[PDB]
Amino acid sequence: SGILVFDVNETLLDLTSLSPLFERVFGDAKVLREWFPELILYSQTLTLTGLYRPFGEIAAAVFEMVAANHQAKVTPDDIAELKTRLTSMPAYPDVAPALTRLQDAGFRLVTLTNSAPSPAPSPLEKAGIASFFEAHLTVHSSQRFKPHPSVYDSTAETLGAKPEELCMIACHIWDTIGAQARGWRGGFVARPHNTPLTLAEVPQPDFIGRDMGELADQLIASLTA
Amino acid sequence: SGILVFDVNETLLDLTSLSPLFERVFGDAKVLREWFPELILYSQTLTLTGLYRPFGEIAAAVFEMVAANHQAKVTPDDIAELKTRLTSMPAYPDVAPALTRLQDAGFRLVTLTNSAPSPAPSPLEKAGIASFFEAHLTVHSSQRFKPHPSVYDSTAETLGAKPEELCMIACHIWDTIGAQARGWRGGFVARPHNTPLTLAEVPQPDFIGRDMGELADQLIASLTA
Repeated sequence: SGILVFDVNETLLDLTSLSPLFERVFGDAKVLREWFPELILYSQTLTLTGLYRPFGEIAAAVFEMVAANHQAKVTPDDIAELKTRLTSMPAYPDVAPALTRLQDAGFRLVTLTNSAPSPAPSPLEKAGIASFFEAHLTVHSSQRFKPHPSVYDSTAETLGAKPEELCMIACHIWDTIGAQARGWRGGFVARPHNTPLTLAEVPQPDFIGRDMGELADQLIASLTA
Repeated sequence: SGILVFDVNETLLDLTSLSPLFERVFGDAKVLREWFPELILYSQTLTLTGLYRPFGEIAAAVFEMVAANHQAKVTPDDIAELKTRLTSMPAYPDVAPALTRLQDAGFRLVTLTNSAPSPAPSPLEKAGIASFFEAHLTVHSSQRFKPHPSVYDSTAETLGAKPEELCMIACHIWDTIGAQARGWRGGFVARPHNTPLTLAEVPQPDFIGRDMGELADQLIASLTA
């Protein structure tokens, strides 16, 4: 039926689980929505400039920076808590039912994440959904972050798959744009506070769902339309 | 003395001048600090993926996306207002005096911006500081955004300058990283809500100042050291 390659953070696992840490350190949980794009921005800046550090290290550095920008104190305990929380986000309730449907419809399922590999158990193992997936890939061997073409190309290579056989699924349009630029299909799943960017001359996702159930409806529909 | 290449948006011209638009549309001026890194993020994503649209088009698209993410109503008049404010940010009052002293000290002054070439009057002309600079350069000729190496290399080639003759000045460490990766020097100017990122093997700025006056002093003093 094709191979569905899922983004992990925010797409499958719930980033708002970090909210309490932002509430405590900044007095405002909404600082999550400043820190996260800053983290992605710097991941892309390192990639454009030929530099690489593991995603969690960038996450901690950007947390310190945003703290400094707010004049908020950060302790080693805070940084350790950021690491623990970022590697233990729970799956959204809609994920396991959608993956069950997609597997039963014949799709092969893979993950692809900016996060560096961890010892077992991985965040997806902890969250109880790792067993849906036949492969768990990361940007770490590429030493480049999404949406660099190397990330998607090395993924297709590892899977022995052609771009026509692949669909990138994410709640970040920058990740779907990344994969579609390499000839893959793209599927966008809305998560709270994640809606698609629309811009002229930038390809739209092939599939768009307001949640994972709705995205799976569209994917399954496309098998026989 | 060397050639000082200035970032325009936020570095020379005051981004907080947009806060009232964010206050009105979102009920919270702090959404500026969500929207701005998302704008930079997406500029880098288009660059990584081989796509180019003018920076202002991305600004409007990201504004509409952030609005959708907050479930906030946005009208064509709001988008018009964004254009008005973004293209007319006033110069910080420390700017003209600092540029004056750098000129006195024999530095050549240039601007380099992600913003597309503007019809007259430009943001710098409106702000009354355009005439300090011998050249006003943009990412147009590179069709790629900062910190892509082509932007700096095309700028050096345009100026007939060697990397060792150039210093990129910005309040965004992503811009100084970009330039230093191409062998330029970097000078960081603190602006409210901007502090350097400290990350292993990421180059730190050669010069730092808490405002443009103090940075100018550092640059000027380095000629006698």
